[PDB]
Amino acid sequence: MAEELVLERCDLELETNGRDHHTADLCREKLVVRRGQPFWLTLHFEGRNYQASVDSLTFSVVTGPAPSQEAGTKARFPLRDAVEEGDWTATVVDQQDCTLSLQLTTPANAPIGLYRLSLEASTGYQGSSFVLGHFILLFNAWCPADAVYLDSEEERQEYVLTQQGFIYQGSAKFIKNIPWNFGQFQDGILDICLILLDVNPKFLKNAGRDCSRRSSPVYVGRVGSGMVNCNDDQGVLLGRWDNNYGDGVSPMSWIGSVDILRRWKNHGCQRVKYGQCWVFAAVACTVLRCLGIPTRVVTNYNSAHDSNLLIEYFRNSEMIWNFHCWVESWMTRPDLQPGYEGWQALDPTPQEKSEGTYCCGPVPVRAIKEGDLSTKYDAPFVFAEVNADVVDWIQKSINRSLIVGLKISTKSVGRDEREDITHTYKYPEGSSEEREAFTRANHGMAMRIRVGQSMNMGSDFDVFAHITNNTAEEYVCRLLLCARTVSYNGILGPECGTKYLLNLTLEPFSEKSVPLCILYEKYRDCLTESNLIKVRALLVEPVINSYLLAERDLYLENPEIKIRILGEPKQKRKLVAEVSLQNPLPVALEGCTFTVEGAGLTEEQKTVEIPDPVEAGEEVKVRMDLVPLHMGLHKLVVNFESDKLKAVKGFRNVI
Amino acid sequence: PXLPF
Repeated sequence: MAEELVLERCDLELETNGRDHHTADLCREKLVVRRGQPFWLTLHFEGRNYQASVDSLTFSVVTGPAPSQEAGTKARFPLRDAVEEGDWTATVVDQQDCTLSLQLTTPANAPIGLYRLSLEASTGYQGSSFVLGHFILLFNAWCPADAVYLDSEEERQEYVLTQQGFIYQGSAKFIKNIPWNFGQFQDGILDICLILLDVNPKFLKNAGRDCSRRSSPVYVGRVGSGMVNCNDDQGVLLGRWDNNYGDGVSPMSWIGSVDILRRWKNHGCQRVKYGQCWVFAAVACTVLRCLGIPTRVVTNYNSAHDSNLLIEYFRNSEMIWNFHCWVESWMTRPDLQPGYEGWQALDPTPQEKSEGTYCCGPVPVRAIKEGDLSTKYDAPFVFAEVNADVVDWIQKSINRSLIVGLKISTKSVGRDEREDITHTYKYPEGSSEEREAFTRANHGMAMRIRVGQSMNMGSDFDVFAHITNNTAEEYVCRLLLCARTVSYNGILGPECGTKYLLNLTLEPFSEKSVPLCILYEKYRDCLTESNLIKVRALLVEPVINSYLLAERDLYLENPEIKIRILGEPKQKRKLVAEVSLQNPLPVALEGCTFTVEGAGLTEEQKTVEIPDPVEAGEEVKVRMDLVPLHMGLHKLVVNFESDKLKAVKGFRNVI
Repeated sequence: PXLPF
């Protein structure tokens, strides 16, 4: 007898829902709500209203292209009074002549995204099923049961709802606060953000699983950040640091994330040119804030102090920059060991390189501080941005030419002020906690410059970076080994040999002597009458960001003047002195002249002239007459001068 | 812009 209900219309209650879900800017036309929290829909029936004793109403929701109940992307649930906490439910909260106001709740771990809501109404022996509408479901920092819950309203306002903020740039000494329009609730931005998820490589690999995993703010943070500068062509931005941004738009121009996002969408999800670290970070903040994950942009500063090999290596994309920016997002970490909930570092700057679909993060900030580098995801990459260990061997010594991890900064909550969060990444220098973390992060290595034989002006010779690994672990390092001439007063001249090794493998409990050949032809023209060559080595281990420097000055010695004493040493009479020198160069010597003197042996300075040039390796001798007189020691003294080999000295004691 | 430290 009872006939089926006829829905006239469903009122999405955008106004009360927007307000209560903190989604009002997003609900001007469509319904956007947050998980784990009741929202309202008001049904209007044509004719007869719902009667619980006759009518059975059942709701169905699906999200994604392959919804399933086991995946959590499909749910079916009846309209009824009993409300099971933590489930998809619908209950009556008001009933008037023609209207039925319902309260629907979603699980606090439901997948986020666009859902289609359908209703089946059944009266007795008949049923009818149809589409009520759609809603977008987001993460809920207000819901205690949600992984992204933040216990503080002022922080929820800052990190989810506030659409403008500050990105710090400049330097550690001169911090710049650049205002930024994140614009997460601007028209079209949420749709663009859902698009970004639906073109991510994990969605292409398995869209049903991808949409299911969108329950997790770990998963969505990883994908969201990871997609901003994505090795695949569908990422949001392309990086560039060569001051040459004419293809497109300069990183320094942008004052917001919105225009970039809209550009990206409009050009077939093709990367927008160009980003730099803070532009990637800024767009990541927009995306993640849109989806409901509390997020904040952070800047770390690094500082040099200036001939250093270390600063050369870098000067002339895991560099160490004047500043670097990433984001932090707030969430629990049930996928990790207990106690890692809270801020998680996400770094959307280009190179996904070691392993995995994305880099870098999320990694708990506490894991970084604690040097617990086995914690997923990509902990070494974030550790390396705020730590660098640099040691000199001039011969063991700490080198502060490079200080990384200074004045780590983010906008203060509810204020236009800078909050220093360095303490969150780094224990104080020299503290037991710092040293204990440094121990956990690297679980014996040494370097010095060796030669192994005499070094002679005119010769080609090898120098060696002698690297010792006295630990149980393998190391893969980059090595820079080079030589430059140097003056007695410490002025570095031109290069006379260089060797770069991208891939030096150091086996456990082993050593290597890595040679570099120093050629006469390379140091000859550019070398001081000091005869000095500075050899410098830099061993880099980019994973932990550790640096070993070795430096040694070498003296290229002059040829010896042989001085021979013909005749007797008796305290009296005639005596002849034979002095010689072998040309050590591979080239002939022009304008050779010996000058000789020595009171007690001679009374005239004897200067010999050698017109016949001394060929390479040829020795030249000259004999000259002495005449002693008294008991004891006399020192004959010799100068040899040339066009290519000046002021070489010698002496001999006689009697 | 971003420059080496």
